[PDB]
Amino acid sequence: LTAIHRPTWVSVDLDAAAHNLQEIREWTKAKKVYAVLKADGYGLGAIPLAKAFQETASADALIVSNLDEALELRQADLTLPIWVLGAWDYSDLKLFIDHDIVITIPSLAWLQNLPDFEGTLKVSLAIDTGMTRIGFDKADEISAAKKIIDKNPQLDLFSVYTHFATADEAGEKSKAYFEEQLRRWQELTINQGFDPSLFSMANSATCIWHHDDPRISFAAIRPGQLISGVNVSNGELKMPPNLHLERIFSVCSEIADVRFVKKDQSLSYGASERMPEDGYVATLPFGYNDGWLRRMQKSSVIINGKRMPIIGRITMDQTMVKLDRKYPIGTRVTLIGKDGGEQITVEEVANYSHTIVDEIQTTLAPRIKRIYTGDLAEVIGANY
Amino acid sequence: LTAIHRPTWVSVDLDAAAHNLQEIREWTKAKKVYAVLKADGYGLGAIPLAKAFQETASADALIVSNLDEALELRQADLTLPIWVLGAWDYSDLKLFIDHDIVITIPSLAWLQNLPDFEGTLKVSLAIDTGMTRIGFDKADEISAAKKIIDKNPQLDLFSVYTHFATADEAGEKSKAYFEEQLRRWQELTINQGFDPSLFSMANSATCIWHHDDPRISFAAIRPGQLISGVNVSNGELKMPPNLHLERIFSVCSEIADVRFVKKDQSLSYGASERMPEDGYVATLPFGYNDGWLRRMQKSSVIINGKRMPIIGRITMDQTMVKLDRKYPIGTRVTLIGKDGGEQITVEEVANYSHTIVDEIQTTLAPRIKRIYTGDLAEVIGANY
Amino acid sequence: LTAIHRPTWVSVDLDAAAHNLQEIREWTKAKKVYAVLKADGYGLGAIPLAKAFQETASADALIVSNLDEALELRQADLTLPIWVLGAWDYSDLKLFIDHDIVITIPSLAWLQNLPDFEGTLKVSLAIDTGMTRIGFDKADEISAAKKIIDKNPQLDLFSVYTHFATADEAGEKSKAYFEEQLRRWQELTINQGFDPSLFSMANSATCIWHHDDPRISFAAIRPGQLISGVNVSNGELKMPPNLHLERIFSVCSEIADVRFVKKDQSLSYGASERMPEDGYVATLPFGYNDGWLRRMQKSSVIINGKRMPIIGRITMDQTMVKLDRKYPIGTRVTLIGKDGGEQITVEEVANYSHTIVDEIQTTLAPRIKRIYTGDLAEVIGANY
Amino acid sequence: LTAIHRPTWVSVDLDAAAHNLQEIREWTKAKKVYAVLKADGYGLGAIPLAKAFQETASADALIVSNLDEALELRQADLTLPIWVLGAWDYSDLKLFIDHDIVITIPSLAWLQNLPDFEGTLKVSLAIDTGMTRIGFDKADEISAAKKIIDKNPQLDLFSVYTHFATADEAGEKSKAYFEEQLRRWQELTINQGFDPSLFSMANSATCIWHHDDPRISFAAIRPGQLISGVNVSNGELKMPPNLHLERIFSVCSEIADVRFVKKDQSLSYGASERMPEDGYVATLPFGYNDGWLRRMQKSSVIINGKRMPIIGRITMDQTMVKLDRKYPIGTRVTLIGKDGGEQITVEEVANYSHTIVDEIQTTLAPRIKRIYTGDLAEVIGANY
Repeated sequence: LTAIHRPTWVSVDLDAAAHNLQEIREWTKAKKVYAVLKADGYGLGAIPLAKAFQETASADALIVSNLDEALELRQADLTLPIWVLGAWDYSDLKLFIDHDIVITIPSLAWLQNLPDFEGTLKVSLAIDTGMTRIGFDKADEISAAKKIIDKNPQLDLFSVYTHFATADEAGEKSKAYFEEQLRRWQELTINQGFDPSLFSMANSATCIWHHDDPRISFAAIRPGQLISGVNVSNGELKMPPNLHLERIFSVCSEIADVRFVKKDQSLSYGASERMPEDGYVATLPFGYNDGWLRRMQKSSVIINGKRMPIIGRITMDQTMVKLDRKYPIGTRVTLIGKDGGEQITVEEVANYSHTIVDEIQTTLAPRIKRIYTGDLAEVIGANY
Repeated sequence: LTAIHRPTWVSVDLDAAAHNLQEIREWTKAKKVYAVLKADGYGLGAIPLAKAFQETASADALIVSNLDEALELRQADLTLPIWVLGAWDYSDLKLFIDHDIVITIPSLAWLQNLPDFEGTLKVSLAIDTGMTRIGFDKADEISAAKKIIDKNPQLDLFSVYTHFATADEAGEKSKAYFEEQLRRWQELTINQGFDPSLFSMANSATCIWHHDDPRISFAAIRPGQLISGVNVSNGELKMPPNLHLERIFSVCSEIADVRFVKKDQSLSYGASERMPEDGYVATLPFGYNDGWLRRMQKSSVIINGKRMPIIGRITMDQTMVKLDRKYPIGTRVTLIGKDGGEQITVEEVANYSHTIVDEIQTTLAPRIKRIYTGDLAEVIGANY
Repeated sequence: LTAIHRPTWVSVDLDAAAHNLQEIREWTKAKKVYAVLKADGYGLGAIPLAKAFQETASADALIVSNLDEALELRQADLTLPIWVLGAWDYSDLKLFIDHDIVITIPSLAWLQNLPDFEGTLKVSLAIDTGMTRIGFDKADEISAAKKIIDKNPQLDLFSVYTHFATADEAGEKSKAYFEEQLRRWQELTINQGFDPSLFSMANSATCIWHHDDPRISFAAIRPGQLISGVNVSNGELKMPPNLHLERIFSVCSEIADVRFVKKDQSLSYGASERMPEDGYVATLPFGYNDGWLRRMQKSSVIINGKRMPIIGRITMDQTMVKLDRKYPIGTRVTLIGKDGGEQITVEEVANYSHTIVDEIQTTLAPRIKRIYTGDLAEVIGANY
Repeated sequence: LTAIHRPTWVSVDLDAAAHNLQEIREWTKAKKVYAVLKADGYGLGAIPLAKAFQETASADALIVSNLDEALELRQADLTLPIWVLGAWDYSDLKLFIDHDIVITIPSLAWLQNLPDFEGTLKVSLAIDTGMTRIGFDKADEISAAKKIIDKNPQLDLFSVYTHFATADEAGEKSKAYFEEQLRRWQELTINQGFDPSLFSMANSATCIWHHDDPRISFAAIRPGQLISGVNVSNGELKMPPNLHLERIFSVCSEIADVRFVKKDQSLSYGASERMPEDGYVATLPFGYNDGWLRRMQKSSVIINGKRMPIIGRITMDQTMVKLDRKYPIGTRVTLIGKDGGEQITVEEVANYSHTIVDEIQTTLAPRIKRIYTGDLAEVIGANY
C-alpha cells in the first residue's frame, strides 16, 4: 500500500538552467556572465541555481536583492563574487568586505563621506540613464567619483553599469526611449577613461533582442528572468528563433489511482460524460483547490513522453485521465501550460520621497515544493 | 536614499518554538520529545526549527513526511534520529540505514518479506486503533511481528505507536471515539510484552487536552502543529490557561514613507476621510495585493510595542497609519491577526484502493520570506 | 424524470419585510415611514418590496438612489411618493413634477437660480450637520432658503432632514460625534420656524439604538438596510432584545438525488469518511463553484424545519446530507449562515472636487434568482 | 456639485439584439424564429429582450427554462407563445393552457397517462438523437405518440425537435458525432408522416456553421446564446465573415474627476510613472474591486468614439485616463474586452438517477445594473 505525501511539485532542471546561461553567452559573445537571482531564483531556488552555475562555470558572479540572501549563499559554500543590489549602509561595510560582496555606489555624496575601513571594498558605479533614482546622471559627478575611486586603492571598481527599461517593450515610443537612454549612457561615459572591460549594459531583454547592436557592450551581461526560460516581454515580442532557451521548470504530479472502466460506464457521480472505450483511467491528485491549475490547459497531460487526454469532471482534488495502456501508481505526470512562455514572477515598485520599494514575487504554485532533476542536480547534492 | 527589497516578511522566533517544546514536555511529564515537522516546519522552516531543537536538546528526534526532507535535514548537519512517515520501499533500505532514518512497519507481510541487509534498521510499529489503514489491527499479527523483530537483532524497534483522531474535536460522539480507540490500543498492546518505554501515544491534541489521563503514555510525545503556537482544535476547544504556548510567528512590514499631514488635510486622492490632528502618518508597503492581508484586522498595527491605528483607504500596496510621534523609515511594523490562534496549515487526505494521499500545505503568506529572530537564531546561523 | 433548472435561489419573504417596517414604526413611535430601497432593495428587489409596502400601508414614501429606479417603480404602478436622492438637474424638472418625485435641495444657489416651471415640485431640505457635502450648513442660508420656498407656492417642502453617521458605530469618540451632529442640527434648525412634522432625522441605526432619546424626532423615519433584518452595525452593537426584526431572506436549494447508503459504505470516490448507519443520503446541487457558499456554515442545513447534517466531501456542485427519513427529490433545503445578521450589501464612497461617488452593491449570491414567498407575495402578483 | 450613484453599468442595445435575430433568419432562410432566453436573457434581461423581439416581429416565439419566467413574461404583457423547457407536471396543466405555454413531451408514458383537461395544450415532441435523456429515441414509440396526439384534438403539436451537441465543437471526432445524430434524426423521423413545417433542428451553432447543409431543416430555428453577439464556440471556430452578428452589450462607466496635470508631475502617490505632456487626466470610478475588470484590457478605453490610454496605477476604485482634450464630468466611458467574443454565461449540468440539473449563470458583472439604449429601447419603455 503506498502513501503519497508529495502529490504535486515543481520540477526544476538545473542542466537546462546552465544551458540557458551558456546560450545567451554565445548569443551576445559575452566575456563575463553575472546571473541575476532575485526572489529566490525567480521562485525556483537561488541556492541550487547558484551552485549549478558555480560548478559548470557558466556564471562568473551572482546578483541578488538582499544582503541576507548574499550571506545565505555564502553559508551554502558559494564562492563566486556576489553583488547585492540595494544595500550600501556604512554600518554593513565590514560584512560586505569580509564576505566579498559587491555593492552599488548610489551617489557622489556617499563616496565622499565613505568612512575609513580595512580590506578591499568592491563597488559598482551605476549610471542613471533615465528610469531610476539610483546612481549618477551628471558627467562631472562621474569623473569626480572616478577620481575618488582611483585615488583609493581599497576601492575596487567591479562594474560601471546601467540597463534599458524598454528593451522588453514593443513599438516606436519605446525604440526612441531606448535611443534616448543609449545617448545618455554615451554622454555620461565616453571620455571618462573607464577601463571598458568594466562596462555592463545588458539585462535579459537587451541580451535577447539587441545582440547585434554594436553600440551595446556585452562585456558583462546580467541575465535574470530569462534564466528560467520564459519570455521576458510578456506577450509583446517573439523570441528569436535562433536562440534556444529551454523552459527549465514543470509542474508535475503522479497517478494516485488506476481503474479499468468499461466502454459505456459513468465516469463520476453526477457526471454528464460516459467513457468511449474499454480501457484504463488514472486519477491524479490535483484539482480546483490548486490555484496554480488555472494557468494550465485542462484537456491534456504528459505521461511517458506522450500526451493523454483529461476526461470528465475535475473536482477539488481529483483529475481523471484516459491512459493508452495500464500504468502503475506513482507514474509521473507533467502539466501543460496554456502559455509555455508565461511569466513565473510579478514585480511591484513604489516610489516615495526617501525610499524605493521594489518587490518581486513568485506566481508559480507557491505552496508546493521545488524538486531538482538532472545530472547537474546529482553532482551539486540537490537530487535526493 | 533607501531601497526596500523586502517590504513584508514572516518573522519566526526560534526561541519561542524551543520554549513550546519545553512547555509541553513539562505539561505531559514526557521523557522523550519527537518534534513533528511536516510541510517544511508547518510552513515556517523545518531546517531552522530542527537546528533550534538539536542545539537546545528540546527534541530527541524529528519526524517528517518525505524521505527527501530527511536527506536534506542530514545535509544540514542535523544528527538527531529522523523518522520518515510513509516511506518503506525495500529499495530504500540502504538509504534508511546509512542515514539513521526510522521507518514505519506498515504490515505483517512487509516484515515477513524483509530482504537481507547490512547494519541496523530502526523500525516503528504502528497500531491501527481505528481511523487509518497503516499498520496492525490484530493482536495475533502484532505478536507474530514482535517475534520477527526480536529474533532479528538488525531490527531496532524505535517505537510502538498510535494516535487519536478525535482528541482535537469537541463533544460526546468524539469522547466515545476516543474511548473506543483507547480500548483498541489496550486490546492490541497489553500482554504483548513490549518494553513500555517504546510507547508513543500523544499527538498535539492528546498532549494538550488529555495530559492528566493516566491511561495515556507520555513516554514519547509527538508534538506537531502545536509547535507554532496555534490552537490545533480550529475554534472547538479552548487552550488550557495553565499551558503557556507562545505564538512563534508574525507577519511584519516596515515604514516606507512618513508625512506630516495637518489637522484637516485630505488623507488620499478620492478619500472619504480627513485627518483628526496635526501629526505624522506612515505609509506601509502592503495592501490588497497581499492575500495574507485578509486574515489580519485592519484597524491597528504594532509599532514599537505599541498599537497605532490604521487610517483611511488601503490601496493595492499601501496602508496608512497615524503614528504617536515621528518614526524613521525602516521602522518595523507587526500585523495583528483577526484570530491569534488561527491555523497556518491546511491538510487534505484522499483514500484510494492502493494509495493514501496526505497533503499538508501552508496558508500563511506563502509568497514572502521567512526571517528568523532571537538569540537561538544567532547561535544556529540563521539570523543575518 | 425531473429537470431542475433552478437548483439554488434566494428566498425573500415579503410579509417579514412588511413586519419589519411595522416593528420599527412602533419602536420609534413614528408617524410617517419612508422605506429606503437602495441597490435594488438591498439586492432583494425594490419593486416587490415597494409593492408589498404600498399594499400593507407600512410605508408612506419610498426613497431610491437613481431617477431611473423612480421611473421604473412608476411603471410598476407604485403610487406612493418617491424621493430620489442625488438628482436635481434643472433639465429633469419636468420628469420630477410629472411623476411626483421628491428631490433634494443641494444648495442655496440652486434654489435662487431655479428656473420657471409648471405644477408642484416637491423638495427636501438637507441639513449638513457634518459628514457630507450635500445641503445647508449655515443658519442664515437656511432661513434665506425657507423664504424662497415659502414665497413660492409651486415648491412643496416634503422634508427637512439629516442623518447621523455614527449611530451604527460603538464607543466614546462616536458618542461625541453623535452629540456634535445633534448640536449642529439644533443650531441650524431651532428658531427657523419649520413646521416640525417635516423633520426627518432617523436612519436605521438611529431608529434602532436611539429610540428613547427625546431629542431625536421620529416624525418621519427612513429605514433602509434594516428592512432586510440584518444587523446594521457590522458586529459592533447588539440588537435590542425587545425589537424583533425578522431576517427576511434565505439561500435555498433542493434535493437532486437520494441514495440508500449502507452502514459502512464509502460516501464518495477518494473519500476519507464512511457512513455511520444504514439510512438515506441526499445530494444537493451546490458546492464550491458557488461563491456565496463561503458565508454559510458547512455542517448543517435545514430540511422540513429540522436541521440535518452535512457529511463528507463537498465538490464543486455537490453537497451531501444524511436525512432522518427518506425525502422525495425536489424537497426544499435552506442554508444556514455563519452569521445570521451579516450584511448583504457593501458601500463604497469617493469624494472628488466636483463629484461624490456613492455605490452600494449586493454581496449575497448575485448570480441566483430572487424568489418571493408568503401571502403578501401572492397578493402583489410576485409568487408564481 | 454632482452625485454619481451609478458609476458603472452594462449597456444593452436592444436594436442590435433585434438585428441579430433578423441576420440569422436571413442566414438560414428560416420561416419561424424562436428566441431562446435562458438565465434572464443570458444575463442581459429576458423581459426587455422579449419585448424588443415582439415589437419588431423578429421572433415568433420565446423559449425559457422555468415556468416562473413564463409567468413573469406574461405579466409583462408579452403575447407571443412561450415554451418552457423542463416543465411538464400534470398538476401545472391548467397553468400551461391558460397562459398559452408550450411544453415538452418527455416520454410515451407521459402521453399515455395524460389526464383529462379543458382547452388546447400545446406540446413539443423531443427527439433524442443522442446526448440527452429527454424525449423519444425509438421509431415505434414516436409513431405510438403521433397516434395519441392526432387522435386528441386538444393536443396541438407545436414542434418536433432536436439539437446537435457538437455543432459548436471543432474537429473530426465531432464532425462524426454530428453525422451520427443526423442519422438518428432521420431514422427516427422519416416516414412518420409529420407535417414538416413543425421541424426544429437548429440551435445557435447549427444556425451559424451549418446554414448550407440542406439536410438541416431551418423551418424553426432556436437562437439562444448568439443573440448577445458572442462567439458560441468558445475560441474553437471562427465566425463566418459574411454573417454580421453585432455584440449587443458593453460595460461602461463615466468620468468622475478631471485634473490638469503638468508635463512632469507625479500621477499618483507612490507611483512609478510621471505624465508625458501638459494635458488633462480623467479618473474613472472603477478598479480592482470590480471583478469584471479582469476580463477587460487595461491599456485603453473608449470615450467619444475614440480610444484614449489608461495611465498609471489602477487602485481599488480608480482608474486614470489621459484625455485628448478636456471633457466634462459625467462623460460616458466604454470598456474594451481582452476578447470581444468571450462568453457572458457559464453552464453546469449534472445527471442523477431521477433528475437532470441544468444551471446557466451570468459571468458578466453580475452586481451592476443593466441599462437599455437605442430607439427600440425608447419604444418598449425601457430607456429612462
